[PDB]
Amino acid sequence: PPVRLFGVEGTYATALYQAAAKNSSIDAAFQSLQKVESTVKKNPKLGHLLLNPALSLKDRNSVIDAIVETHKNLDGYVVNLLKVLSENNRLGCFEKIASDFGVLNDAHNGLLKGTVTSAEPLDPKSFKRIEKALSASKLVGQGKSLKSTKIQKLNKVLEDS
Amino acid sequence: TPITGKVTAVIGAIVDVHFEQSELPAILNALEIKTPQGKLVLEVAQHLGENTVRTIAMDGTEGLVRGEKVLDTGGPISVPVGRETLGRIINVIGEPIDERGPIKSKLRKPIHADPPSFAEQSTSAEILETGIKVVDLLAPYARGGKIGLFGGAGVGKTVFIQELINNIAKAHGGFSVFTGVGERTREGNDLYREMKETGVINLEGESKVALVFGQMNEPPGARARVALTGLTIAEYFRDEEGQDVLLFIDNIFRFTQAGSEVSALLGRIPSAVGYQPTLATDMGLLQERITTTKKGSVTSVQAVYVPADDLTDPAPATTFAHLDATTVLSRGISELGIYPAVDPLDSKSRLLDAAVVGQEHYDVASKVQETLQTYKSLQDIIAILGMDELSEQDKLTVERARKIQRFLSQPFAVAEVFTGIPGKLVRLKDTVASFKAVLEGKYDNIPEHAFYMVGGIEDVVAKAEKLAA
Amino acid sequence: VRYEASLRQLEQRQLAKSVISRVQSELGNPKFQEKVLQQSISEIEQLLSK
Amino acid sequence: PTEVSSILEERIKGVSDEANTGRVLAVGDGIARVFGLNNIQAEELVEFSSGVKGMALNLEPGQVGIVLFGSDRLVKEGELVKRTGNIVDVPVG
Amino acid sequence: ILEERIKGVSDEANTGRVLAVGDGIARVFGLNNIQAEELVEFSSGVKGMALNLEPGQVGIVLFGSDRLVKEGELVKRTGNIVDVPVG
Ligand SMILES: Nc1ncnc2c1ncn2[C@@H]1O[C@H](COP(=O)(O)OP(=O)(O)NP(=O)(O)O)[C@@H](O)[C@H]1O
Repeated sequence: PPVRLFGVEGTYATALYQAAAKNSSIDAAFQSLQKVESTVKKNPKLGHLLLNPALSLKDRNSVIDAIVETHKNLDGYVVNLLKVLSENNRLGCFEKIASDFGVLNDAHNGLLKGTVTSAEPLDPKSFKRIEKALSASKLVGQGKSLKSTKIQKLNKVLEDS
Repeated sequence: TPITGKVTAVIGAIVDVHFEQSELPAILNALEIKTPQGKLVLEVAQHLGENTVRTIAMDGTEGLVRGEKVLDTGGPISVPVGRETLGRIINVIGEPIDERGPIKSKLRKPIHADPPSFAEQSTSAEILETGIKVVDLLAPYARGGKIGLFGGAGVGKTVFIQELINNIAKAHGGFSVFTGVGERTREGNDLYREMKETGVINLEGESKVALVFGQMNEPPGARARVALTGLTIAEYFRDEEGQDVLLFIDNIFRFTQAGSEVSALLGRIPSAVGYQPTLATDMGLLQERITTTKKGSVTSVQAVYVPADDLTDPAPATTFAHLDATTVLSRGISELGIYPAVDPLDSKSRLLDAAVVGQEHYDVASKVQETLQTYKSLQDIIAILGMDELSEQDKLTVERARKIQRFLSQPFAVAEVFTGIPGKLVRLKDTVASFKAVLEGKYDNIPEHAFYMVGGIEDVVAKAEKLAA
Repeated sequence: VRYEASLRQLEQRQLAKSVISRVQSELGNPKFQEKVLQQSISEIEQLLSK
Repeated sequence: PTEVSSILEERIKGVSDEANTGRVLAVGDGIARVFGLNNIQAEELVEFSSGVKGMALNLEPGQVGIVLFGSDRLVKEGELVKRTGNIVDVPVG
Repeated sequence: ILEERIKGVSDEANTGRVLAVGDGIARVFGLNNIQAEELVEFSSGVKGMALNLEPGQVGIVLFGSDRLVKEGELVKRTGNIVDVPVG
């Protein structure tokens, strides 16, 4: 897909997207990737045991296989993601692989970017011109607390003259 | 409310701080970490990306622990300015270190501020008599100008500066700002004794000077900065209170040396001789601030150190172009026991011009230099063949140059504990006449020794009569 | 001429500072006319480019 | 001549009427790394939101490398950066 | 909470472990409460010193032969900054 996403560190999630895009296997991969991060960050248990430069090749593979058999959504192609990072010493940056998977689904089936204040709506219609015009009018009236760009430009012009 | 970061990394004088949300402290801002001691200051050097900044500590980083809470103070380092700081000894972080309570000024100013603009520039060609023969005669200093003393270790930049403070600073009236950068604390302790005794500093009275000290024991951040503190103080006295300020820095080298000390840890590819790649512009920002402007005169003497006695080292090479009079100390010349150990041939000033010093002083100068330059050209033949192989005209020039050379030496009052002879101050009109007479050979019949380490031409005829007995 | 030019320049600088202070104070006095004009300007600009 | 301050205020009245890019990644030592500015020329001029101008010299794959014409205290991470659309140039004559 | 006891790889490590050692330095993992310039003792009683502290690892300078250290070794804090008997 034309998304770039770096080229060395960002290629971890893009590599498995090619095999997961067959027979409708992209939907189940979103909810399974979130369970790996959540049970390691806010668990204090398997984080300190895996981030160290000890263990072994066989010990890292057995720990991933035992966790995945009792957790939600890990019986398809999810087991293969953890194995690749165990042997190549890449288990320390698990948040980077899960973050770069979600950006693929939201770029080819939705909008992104921003506008002003907080976030925009991020519609999944078609073209960006017909989406942004119909969403700007509906989000300006509803909410919009406004808590300056025009004032700053006027002041600068008068001090330079 | 308060903006607090977390210590992510410590490497030497560098600390990396992570900030929770959006609003990252600006570059150059002060940060504070509370110690059991008092507090540690930090200066935001750069944004590393991802809500992390990298700072330079203004003090030691011993005992810092990863994860530590760091308070943003929302401004550059501040220093007390104005009349309140006169006769107070100050920090790099603009604090009282003279065990004498708060410096109760009205304003605190950032140490970082842009150099005076081009429209704001202001020139003039007024001599500043020093009483020093070599200078007076050869490379005249200028009132409100930028003077610099170059020399390697132990040639005498410090003692020379103390002779200038001696003469000018007493009969000056206006305000002085002395700044000890990377020198001996002994020296700074001595200078604080020295002032209370001449009465420049009067603890119970008024005071004409101010003291700022980031000495050679300090970490490189402290020393990379303490001069900017001095400067800010002077800049107030110049621009706000429209004053004639005498501004002595010693040693300004120690600012650029500190810059390199931290530079690699700041992640920079080094440059020639292993200097920070920014060495020129980091000096331009600082040097371009020490200046006379349309709002106030500043005369400044700076002590320049010269690494490894190499003048072409990239620190002093780059300095020169910032000065108005440059006066160099040769090691060799001091090993001749000639003091001040100036280089009569390497010292320069914009003020040695007939339009300023006048045709005679102009010409007594040139002719003195030709004489010395000739002696220099022959140094080789005399080294191998000696004197007997020189012609007649050559032979004379040498005996004359060797006299001029010894005559350029002068006893200094401050250096008395090294000569023994009570120091002398010759005047400008005095010096020129004296040398002119010698260059008209009106003294040829006097033993070379008479010219050594005495005042004006009268002292020569004295010592020669003394010895001819 | 230098004194006349300096006076004119000081007066213009003083007037500009007083105008800047008034403009900032008016925006902080909840202006209903500024909020309504900001929404109408955005809609007009997007329709001329599409 | 007859209220010279009134002539400067009337001529600088209506100017801002048609002004509706990259974000800064890191900034230090006259340099700013910048994510975005996709249409930018090698050696093109850019204004930072803060005012200070700069020049693009390293158009790398992920990011752009900018030398600044100013000080940098005024540039912060995330601050919006803007295309000029011009290569550095001078008045002549 | 269910993945804590299901691992079984001794999840009770409080100290640090050598990640790599060479050329008179040793990069230790952990030691989170360590402070800069504090002393450290290694499995074979060889004293090091905490040079730089990065996210992830602590650079430690060995006061001795490298031979006396191994990648993997357990490293203890002293709580003392480098210090001597005096008096
Ligand atoms: N004018 C002088 N008369 C007599 N002795 C001098 C003179 N200048 C320097 N010396 C001698 O040289 C020594 C070094 O002089 P000093 O003023 O400390 O030079 P310095 O070059 O500033 N040294 P440093 O600051 O350590 O790099 C002193 O102890 C003096 O004895």
